[PDB]
Amino acid sequence: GTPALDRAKLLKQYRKARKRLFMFDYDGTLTPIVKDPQAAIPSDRVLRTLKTLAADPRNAVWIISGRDQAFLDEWMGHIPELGLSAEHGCFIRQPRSDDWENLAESSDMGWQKEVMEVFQHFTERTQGSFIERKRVALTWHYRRADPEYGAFQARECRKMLEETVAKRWEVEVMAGKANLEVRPTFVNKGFIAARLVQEYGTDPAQAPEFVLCLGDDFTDEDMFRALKKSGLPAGHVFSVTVGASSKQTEASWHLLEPADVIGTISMLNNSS
Ligand SMILES: [Mg+2]
Repeated sequence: GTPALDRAKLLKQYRKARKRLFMFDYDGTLTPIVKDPQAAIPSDRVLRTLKTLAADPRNAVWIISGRDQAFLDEWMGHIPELGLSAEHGCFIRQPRSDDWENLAESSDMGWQKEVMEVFQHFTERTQGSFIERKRVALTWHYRRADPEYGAFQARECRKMLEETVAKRWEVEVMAGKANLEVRPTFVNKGFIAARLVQEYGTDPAQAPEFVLCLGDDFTDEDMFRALKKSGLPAGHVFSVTVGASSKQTEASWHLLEPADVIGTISMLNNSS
């Protein structure tokens, strides 16, 4: 459980900070969960609120989303002051830059060949299993094997990956329900968050003195944890989950709904 975000405490640090960093999850945070996600086009109120926040040059405003580059480009990209992270960190656009960077193509992807060979080995041993490739992640699915024998082989596979591949390459080995996924570390929201803080440089006088980090599910927990280990003074950082007061989280605060998130940002926009 967490306390409701203390708006007085938030506003005071906002007013005191010389530079400020905002990291917003999109779906379920800035905009409500909906039945059809091609729905979830952001309202004019969301866009207006973000436009006003990002217009202050003291502010660095980031939108961090699983949504495709095309989506963010079309519905957010017309506000050039927004930093954008699309497809879970694979494509990044710095604020005020018209220049998307492809992190996949600039990183060492040699790990995919090795992971494929390992997965091929256990696929041969595990009837019912198969490999799924996505553009940056590789997944071995084994839901169709006997659960006991499946988990036996998944333990052996993970061990092989962790001791070989994950030592040589900057990747993470993730266990899902009945699958193993390997993916670059740059796809982890906590990696993204830590990197955004690191980009301010080594000069501690140059670190942002206000950080607001907002998200609604388990993928955002990674950001909250990353910020805890960032070395920033605790009173400068507000990690906020969107959800119930009773929600278990690494965040320090909660806001109940996306409307309350937009309402909080609007307060900051009306600070004058
Ligand atoms: Mg979300």
